[PDB]
Amino acid sequence: YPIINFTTAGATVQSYTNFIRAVRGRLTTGADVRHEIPVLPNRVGLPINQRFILVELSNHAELSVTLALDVTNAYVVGYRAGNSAYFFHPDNQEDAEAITHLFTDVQNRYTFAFGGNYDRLEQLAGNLRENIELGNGPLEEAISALYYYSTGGTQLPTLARSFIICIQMISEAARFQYIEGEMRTRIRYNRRSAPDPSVITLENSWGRLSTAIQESNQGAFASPIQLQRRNGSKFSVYDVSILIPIIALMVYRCAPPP
Repeated sequence: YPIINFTTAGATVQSYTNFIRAVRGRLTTGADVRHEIPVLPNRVGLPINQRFILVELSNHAELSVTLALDVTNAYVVGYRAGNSAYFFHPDNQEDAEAITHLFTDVQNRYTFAFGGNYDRLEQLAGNLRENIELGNGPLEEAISALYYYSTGGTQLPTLARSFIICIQMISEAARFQYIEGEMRTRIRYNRRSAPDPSVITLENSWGRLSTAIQESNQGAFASPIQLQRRNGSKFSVYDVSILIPIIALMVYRCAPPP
């Protein structure tokens, strides 16, 4: 499986930008593009030898962890840290079988009893996304927390908070140029802030947007989708045009019309 590398150690807007770019390149094949927006590979009929990509994360503290993402949705399904690998609770027989193809030589394999969805993680973390800071520092720390989990160094709430940091700074950033942009800003000015309403709203609407777009009539949505700006004010989306600068990847929802 392909491996993309990134380190928080001396991270710059450029290093992070090159990183996210390489991830998108490994997530999509460039076969499916609609209205100038790349669509992730359809899960139906996808060979297992092309199912995942690995994201190796390192930090100034010289520690490393490797995240395993599913190319069909960019979701983080588990990670490896030294002699141990942990997987979120599979959601169906297919996914449970699939993950057995990852980190095949790790001494110890574990499968969490909870899922990797935000609702669950926030609950375990004891904080919502709107109250969990993002930036190079939080990522630096997250990497450390994931690494010391198997040795009893990381408490569950802190591990959950860590996943939430990694998922938004890697997967969400890959999905949205907008979100990638906010992270770049954080890195440039070395600031540590929780995600604003525009970020949360986008994170929550990825699937809907992907469908609205793909099911659109020449790019015109049947029904508008409500998003939020940074000051939390409402603003409707009726067309894919205004999303081109915003969404970088879509989950496959349907076949494109002729």
